[PDB]
Amino acid sequence: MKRTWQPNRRKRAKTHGFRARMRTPGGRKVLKRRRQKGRWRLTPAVRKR
Amino acid sequence: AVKKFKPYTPSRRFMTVADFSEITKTEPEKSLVKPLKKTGGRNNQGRITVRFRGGGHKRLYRIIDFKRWDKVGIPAKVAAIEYDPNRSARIALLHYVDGEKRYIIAPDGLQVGQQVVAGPDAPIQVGNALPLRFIPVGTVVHAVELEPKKGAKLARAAGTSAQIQGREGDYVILRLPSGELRKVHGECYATVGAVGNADHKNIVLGKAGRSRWLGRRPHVRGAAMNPVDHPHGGGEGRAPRGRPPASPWGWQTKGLKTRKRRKPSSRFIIAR
Amino acid sequence: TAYDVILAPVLSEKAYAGFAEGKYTFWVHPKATKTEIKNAVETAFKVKVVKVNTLHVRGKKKRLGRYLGKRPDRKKAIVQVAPGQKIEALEG
Amino acid sequence: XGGPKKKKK
RNA sequence: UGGUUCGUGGAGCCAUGGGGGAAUCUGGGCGGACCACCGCCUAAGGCUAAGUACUCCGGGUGACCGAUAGCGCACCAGUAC
RNA sequence: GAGCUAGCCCUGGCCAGGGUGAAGCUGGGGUGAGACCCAGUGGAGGCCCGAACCGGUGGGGGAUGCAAACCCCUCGGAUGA
RNA sequence: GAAUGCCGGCAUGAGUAACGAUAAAGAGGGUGAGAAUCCCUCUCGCCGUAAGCCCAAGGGUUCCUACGCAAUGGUCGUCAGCGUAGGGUUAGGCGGGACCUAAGGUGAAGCCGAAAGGCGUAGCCGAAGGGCAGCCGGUUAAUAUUCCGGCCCUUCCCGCAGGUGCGAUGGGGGGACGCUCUAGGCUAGGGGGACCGGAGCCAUGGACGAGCCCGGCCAGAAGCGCAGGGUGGGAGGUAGGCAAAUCCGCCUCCCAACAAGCUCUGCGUGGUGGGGAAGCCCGUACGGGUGACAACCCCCCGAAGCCAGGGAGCCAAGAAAAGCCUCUAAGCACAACCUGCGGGAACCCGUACCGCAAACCGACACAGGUGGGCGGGUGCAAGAGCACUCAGGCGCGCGGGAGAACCCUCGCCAAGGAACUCUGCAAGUUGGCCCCGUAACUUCGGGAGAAGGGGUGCUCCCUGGGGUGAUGAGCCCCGGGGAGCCGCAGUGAACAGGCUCUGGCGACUGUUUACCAAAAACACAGCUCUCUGCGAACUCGUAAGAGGAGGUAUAGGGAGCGACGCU
Ligand SMILES: [Mg+2]
Ligand SMILES: [Mg+2]
Ligand SMILES: [Mg+2]
Ligand SMILES: [Mg+2]
Ligand SMILES: [Mg+2]
Ligand SMILES: [Mg+2]
Ligand SMILES: [Mg+2]
Ligand SMILES: [Mg+2]
Ligand SMILES: [Mg+2]
Ligand SMILES: [Mg+2]
Ligand SMILES: [Mg+2]
Ligand SMILES: [Mg+2]
Ligand SMILES: [Mg+2]
Ligand SMILES: [Mg+2]
Ligand SMILES: [Mg+2]
Ligand SMILES: [Mg+2]
Ligand SMILES: [Mg+2]
Ligand SMILES: [Mg+2]
Ligand SMILES: [Mg+2]
Ligand SMILES: [Mg+2]
Ligand SMILES: [Mg+2]
Ligand SMILES: [Mg+2]
Ligand SMILES: [Mg+2]
Ligand SMILES: [Mg+2]
Ligand SMILES: [Mg+2]
Ligand SMILES: [Mg+2]
Ligand SMILES: [Mg+2]
Ligand SMILES: [Mg+2]
Ligand SMILES: [Mg+2]
Ligand SMILES: [Mg+2]
Ligand SMILES: [Mg+2]
Ligand SMILES: [Mg+2]
Ligand SMILES: [Mg+2]
Ligand SMILES: [Mg+2]
Ligand SMILES: [Mg+2]
Ligand SMILES: [Mg+2]
Ligand SMILES: [Mg+2]
Ligand SMILES: [Mg+2]
Ligand SMILES: [Mg+2]
Ligand SMILES: [Mg+2]
Ligand SMILES: [Mg+2]
Ligand SMILES: [Mg+2]
Ligand SMILES: [Mg+2]
Ligand SMILES: [Mg+2]
Ligand SMILES: [Mg+2]
Ligand SMILES: [Mg+2]
Ligand SMILES: [Mg+2]
Ligand SMILES: [Mg+2]
Ligand SMILES: [Mg+2]
Ligand SMILES: [Mg+2]
Ligand SMILES: [Mg+2]
Ligand SMILES: [Mg+2]
Ligand SMILES: [Mg+2]
Ligand SMILES: [Mg+2]
Ligand SMILES: [Mg+2]
Ligand SMILES: [Mg+2]
Ligand SMILES: [Mg+2]
Ligand SMILES: [Mg+2]
Ligand SMILES: [Mg+2]
Ligand SMILES: [Mg+2]
Ligand SMILES: [Mg+2]
Ligand SMILES: [Mg+2]
Ligand SMILES: [Mg+2]
Ligand SMILES: [Mg+2]
Ligand SMILES: [Mg+2]
Ligand SMILES: [Mg+2]
Ligand SMILES: [Mg+2]
Ligand SMILES: [Mg+2]
Ligand SMILES: [Mg+2]
Ligand SMILES: [Mg+2]
Ligand SMILES: [Mg+2]
Ligand SMILES: [Mg+2]
Ligand SMILES: [Mg+2]
Ligand SMILES: [Mg+2]
Ligand SMILES: [Mg+2]
Ligand SMILES: [Mg+2]
Ligand SMILES: [Mg+2]
Ligand SMILES: [Mg+2]
Ligand SMILES: [Mg+2]
Ligand SMILES: [Mg+2]
Ligand SMILES: [Mg+2]
Ligand SMILES: [Mg+2]
Ligand SMILES: [Mg+2]
Ligand SMILES: [Mg+2]
Repeated sequence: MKRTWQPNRRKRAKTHGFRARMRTPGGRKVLKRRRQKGRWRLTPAVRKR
Repeated sequence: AVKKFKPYTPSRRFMTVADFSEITKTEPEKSLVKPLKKTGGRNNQGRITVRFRGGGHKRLYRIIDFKRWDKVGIPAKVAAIEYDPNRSARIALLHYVDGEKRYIIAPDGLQVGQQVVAGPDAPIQVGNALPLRFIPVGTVVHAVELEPKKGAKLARAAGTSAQIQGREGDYVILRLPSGELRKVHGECYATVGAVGNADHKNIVLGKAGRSRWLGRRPHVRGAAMNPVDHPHGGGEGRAPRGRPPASPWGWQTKGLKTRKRRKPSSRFIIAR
Repeated sequence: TAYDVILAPVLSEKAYAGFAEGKYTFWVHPKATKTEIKNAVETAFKVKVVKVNTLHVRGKKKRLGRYLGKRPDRKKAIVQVAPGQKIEALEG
Repeated sequence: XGGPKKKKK
């Protein structure tokens, strides 16, 4: 059947990107938490040009 | 007149379509004056706030003239009468000698080629606009302003009118389509005649689809729902209500008057 | 800084085949435009540059057990020389 | 799995 | 209405949203309703070290652990997944 | 978190081939003028058969499966909500 | 020593079930330490509106090649999509950006909110929509509308030559639009050919024959030629298009009413360029040579594609903005703009490979899911259906034997035909087309494919219409009539309704419990009640605000009933 993962580079970027997270206090805290944690990747890596 | 069909299909046996014979050879509209992009959307910034809206034909807005006092004294020739997707009435395309082209909402009896004009001057004829005062008591009228210089707001639906009843210092009394008795300021413009396309009420949609074409989504009964959804939801195999009939939001829907009492508008109203 | 643009030449059975024609092809700085790439190979070889073609070459994911990484991203430019000229330093 | 089936039979 | 031990209690004091609305030393607040007496203070402007809290970081010590323990990680771990 | 799913918005795409034959046109007939009737034309429709396509009726298989909803036969719609 | 305890390790069932579609394999020869499994040849089977090609998304080295087999491969493995190394992705014209605007997002002004923040005309952002200049071949092991060859365009900038009041983010025009059906002429694609060109081939009884087999194009500026799309030309008056206009708009007189004329496309032709089979000979893991001086012509069918902004009809009444044309304002008219010709300048990112799948979404080399374009030939009425088959691609990554029960999937059956059973569940009968022929009832449409029947192949003769051709030969479509032939059987295979009568419920097409319920539930047109005079009622939000609605009682919100008839 159709599963739940339907990859889209634009969606992933607009949805979970560094700039989206930065836009709101909710998201800014996510970066803070991930930084303090020592996460190698703050936001998902969306590729291609 | 109303177009009628033979039952060559079920739902074609009741279906019924407007007569478009008053639609003069001018079916597609007029750029310049209108159209605008019209912005379909069944809801506010976010959430739906009027249920069951959506779908249905794309539209172009015809930006019509609801304040006729710009062109006081300037007459215009009625050039055409065309279909307007965004109202029950039809619209008149008129050419002002000025050059300017406006649409007026098209009254019953309006003929193409006719002369029409607005102002204190203005022969009392079908199509003309006047401040309410100079209009003879008892004449039927439409596109009436509520307060002066604020635009036509009463009687624009197809086949509607108001009748002038009498006067009272600065106000003339109106009898509105609903039957209400209203004091409306003398200085309010209103155009003589009834609205026309009066056979609009006689049309039978005929099937579900037609409803959808006009963007009317299926309306579901409270009875059909559940207690979470509606006061009428549940219980077992059908149910008669079990309380005084209500809206989904709990207010009673048979009888409960809802106009606020202390409206300052009150001292200008005399009926139902 | 013009000997900063051009890094090294590309050595391969394909780069050479551009020596019959006037297409000398070098690795370049990833951030360098066709237009500064011309102005560079001109002054460094005193040659009339007529066509610049550039392409990105993506780095290779190589692994050395447990430790997996990626090589540096490079860029190629293959540059066309006006009729008759040659870049002697590549003619090997 | 996570069910979600209701106890039928 | 909040604060104080104070949950309307005899409920003061200290803050305040609403209404009314003074006075300049013979002026004003308080000492638990209120009044008298006797006393303590001088509101509606602001700044002020130190003593106190903490431990990302550096150092010392341990009737603290010794690789299923001790931090999640003694090992390229907030990694692989 | 609406990359699954529900709805709506904006903008594009898709629907083989067959049937049936409304209005309306044209001619003829009829009448004081009509209504209406015959052809011929016409090509209407949440119209019909039926692929793609969207489904999931009934039965069988499958049940540590090919598969955490599949497969075979059969079946609903398929110019419209 | 226990907590269906926690982590780890190893047992049991067990050499048991399984090894992922029943599309299918056999052999010879290689290579190798080692071959059912790798390479090659021959034979066989399968897909072919694909199981074949080309994109988009997504994936990110999987591409090519060299050397390799510990693991990954459900077996093997000399192979690989795996390991090590190296090589590979070339653009002014394709796509995206130095262009535009949609929903929506953001957001100066401004409004609101304990804070965080929420709204918000202008503007900006925002795309398979608008705008925009490359076609055909040739090369690599791997890239090509990118490199190369030919032919053809686009912008800027600087020049000369000449034309004109030039000239704005501003005005106007245009761009610019629905659904259904469609006409004319073309192209793509396809069939045929006694004509043109070809290596060859007479087999096994017969055939040296207008014999068999293979192939008979593509691109192409200017100029033509043929289709067709756009569009009236004047002169006056002017108060409107938010300044100004000669422009547009509105009046009034002339000439046109025609596509005559201007332009704009499409298609043919075109200077020239390129391609160019079967077969045979070679060595590949494949490509090459020859066939060639290859020929490269005539008919026929013909689009859903092009001319395109074509035409007709209908109601539900069908984006914007910029490029483009034009008008003027500030300015400036030694500027500037336009035409022509020259030289010069033309960036950034993408390009490999998979792409109905072993490379994407499903923990897997997973029988599932996945958007667009091409999708040949024959026959069956047609068709993207169905059977076989071009090109192309595969035999699905365990095999070999055996011929028990039992299961799955399928074929057939004496006599009876539902006696089976909760139920004819299942399976069968029926089945396509053409033509007779059709009842109750009916809202006059329907019920109707009612039911029930007959015809269906092949041969010969006669003959009626078209279509393309000139009024004809041919080639292509529909027909009619008459004799006759064979078989058990003529939609001889494949695809293709069982029917009728009578009740209940729901009017009907529809919708619904993704993953046990598709229904008599929901919806539905329609009927009624009620609310609401517009800063409407109602709804969301603390508010601002927004929906309702740029609607106005024939309107909008709520409730019930649910076509229609009688009530
Ligand atoms: Mg416009
Ligand atoms: Mg909201
Ligand atoms: Mg938002
Ligand atoms: Mg309902
Ligand atoms: Mg329910
Ligand atoms: Mg409730
Ligand atoms: Mg009951
Ligand atoms: Mg109830
Ligand atoms: Mg590039
Ligand atoms: Mg308290
Ligand atoms: Mg006090
Ligand atoms: Mg005190
Ligand atoms: Mg005391
Ligand atoms: Mg004190
Ligand atoms: Mg110890
Ligand atoms: Mg140890
Ligand atoms: Mg540890
Ligand atoms: Mg640990
Ligand atoms: Mg007729
Ligand atoms: Mg039809
Ligand atoms: Mg239908
Ligand atoms: Mg069907
Ligand atoms: Mg469903
Ligand atoms: Mg014990
Ligand atoms: Mg257990
Ligand atoms: Mg264990
Ligand atoms: Mg056993
Ligand atoms: Mg056994
Ligand atoms: Mg077994
Ligand atoms: Mg297998
Ligand atoms: Mg070997
Ligand atoms: Mg086959
Ligand atoms: Mg790799
Ligand atoms: Mg490979
Ligand atoms: Mg193995
Ligand atoms: Mg496997
Ligand atoms: Mg090898
Ligand atoms: Mg490899
Ligand atoms: Mg382009
Ligand atoms: Mg730049
Ligand atoms: Mg923009
Ligand atoms: Mg906008
Ligand atoms: Mg905002
Ligand atoms: Mg942009
Ligand atoms: Mg575009
Ligand atoms: Mg000018
Ligand atoms: Mg404009
Ligand atoms: Mg012989
Ligand atoms: Mg040509
Ligand atoms: Mg003006
Ligand atoms: Mg050849
Ligand atoms: Mg048209
Ligand atoms: Mg703009
Ligand atoms: Mg302009
Ligand atoms: Mg490429
Ligand atoms: Mg490619
Ligand atoms: Mg390739
Ligand atoms: Mg596809
Ligand atoms: Mg496999
Ligand atoms: Mg698969
Ligand atoms: Mg599909
Ligand atoms: Mg075809
Ligand atoms: Mg057929
Ligand atoms: Mg098929
Ligand atoms: Mg029997
Ligand atoms: Mg028998
Ligand atoms: Mg019998
Ligand atoms: Mg029985
Ligand atoms: Mg029995
Ligand atoms: Mg029964
Ligand atoms: Mg059955
Ligand atoms: Mg029955
Ligand atoms: Mg029945
Ligand atoms: Mg029903
Ligand atoms: Mg149904
Ligand atoms: Mg279910
Ligand atoms: Mg079911
Ligand atoms: Mg059903
Ligand atoms: Mg509003
Ligand atoms: Mg509105
Ligand atoms: Mg209502
Ligand atoms: Mg009901
Ligand atoms: Mg009911
Ligand atoms: Mg009922």
